[PDB]
Amino acid sequence: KVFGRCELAAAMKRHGLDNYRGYSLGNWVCAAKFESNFNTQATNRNTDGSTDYGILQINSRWWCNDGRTPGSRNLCNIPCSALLSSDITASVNCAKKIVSDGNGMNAWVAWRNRCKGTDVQAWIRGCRL
Ligand SMILES: [Pt+2]
Ligand SMILES: [Pt+2]
Repeated sequence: KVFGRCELAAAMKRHGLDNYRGYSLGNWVCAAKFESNFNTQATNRNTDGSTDYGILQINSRWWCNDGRTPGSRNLCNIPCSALLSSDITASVNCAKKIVSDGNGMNAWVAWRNRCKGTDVQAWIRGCRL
């Protein structure tokens, strides 16, 4: 599923990402935009052999098992294909663990390089929330 901007802000808010560990909703929507273009089906291969899955591009190196990432962890204890559903629950619930692990949103390379330090509130402008 490809979400609209405000549609995803609302889903993220419902699942408790609004200011989760101090990251305003605009951060999360910005991260989604530049990670997946709001596409729950997005998958991308990393140079190390791991793959990033779903709307927040969660990596099989650490967070999920995709059957083909040797010597990796599965810290959200899920198959990586769970992160590709049209329901974002699994991605959100795993993102909560990732962002709580000491590195905050810096775990998302697109967030660091394209959202961090920017006027992220623009990402939720005009949405009924
Ligand atoms: Pt939902
Ligand atoms: Pt939830």
